[PDB]
Amino acid sequence: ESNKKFLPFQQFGRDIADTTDAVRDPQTLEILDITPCSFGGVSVITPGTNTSNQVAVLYQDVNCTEVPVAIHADQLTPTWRVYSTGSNVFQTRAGCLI
Amino acid sequence: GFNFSQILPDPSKPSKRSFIEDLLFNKVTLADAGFIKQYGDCLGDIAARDLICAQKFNGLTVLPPLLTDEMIAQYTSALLAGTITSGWTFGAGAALQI
Ligand SMILES: *[C@@H]1O[C@H](CO)[C@@H](O[C@@H]2O[C@H](CO)[C@@H](O)[C@H](O)[C@H]2NC(C)=O)[C@H](O)[C@H]1NC(C)=O
Ligand SMILES: *[C@@H]1O[C@H](CO)[C@@H](O)[C@H](O)[C@H]1NC(C)=O
Ligand SMILES: *[C@@H]1O[C@H](CO)[C@@H](O)[C@H](O)[C@H]1NC(C)=O
Repeated sequence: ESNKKFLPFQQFGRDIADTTDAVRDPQTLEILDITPCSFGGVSVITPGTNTSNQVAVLYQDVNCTEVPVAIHADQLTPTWRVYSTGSNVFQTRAGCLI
Repeated sequence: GFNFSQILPDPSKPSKRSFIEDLLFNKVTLADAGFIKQYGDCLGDIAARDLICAQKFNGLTVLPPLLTDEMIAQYTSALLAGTITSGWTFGAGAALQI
């Protein structure tokens, strides 16, 4: 929900990249705000395949109160189901580390 | 009789910054911020019409540095506390006092 005061002739609202970030609902004349659902980058920490095949995974600039429903946890293999939620979870300023 | 108090660190702050260093920090204002963990922000709020949210919503991120601002201050304190008590000798071997 928004605080935007639409004039009666306007339907949508745009921003600096020309994408709609506010709309008027066509049944109850109220103004909603649009925001994309969360994304980011994924990088893998490895000690080299010579030493081991055990890796760690860093999710950039998020919290891990929001990770396991973002990544396809139950939709994918069990092998991505250890690196989505486990007992080794640390929160850093570069995102949180699993 | 030499007084290095304004360039050596003081313990009262929560950092190792001297009196000239935080004078230097409060003069470089930013055209855009870096990371304030603005990813819980920009979702669902109405004050999302700054620069950084519109950048971040199009794939454009900012990665954090490896050394923080509290490690660089420890480096420049260790460089400055060796010049005073050793002179030119600590950068050629072992610190010999004089
Ligand atoms: C080195 O210079 C500083 C700054 O002039 C001196 O710090 C002052 O110390 C007196 C104590 O008599 C205080 O009343 C002032 O408020 C201090 N000034 C500041 C800016 O904090 C310091 O005393 C000098 N060092 C020596 C050994 O005299
Ligand atoms: C039909 O549209 C009007 C427009 O104001 C709205 O008030 C009303 O609730 C709508 N009725 C429905 C969706 O059954
Ligand atoms: C995300 O993590 C940071 C650091 O732990 C915390 O300050 C912030 O409140 C978290 N966001 C939540 C809990 O929505």
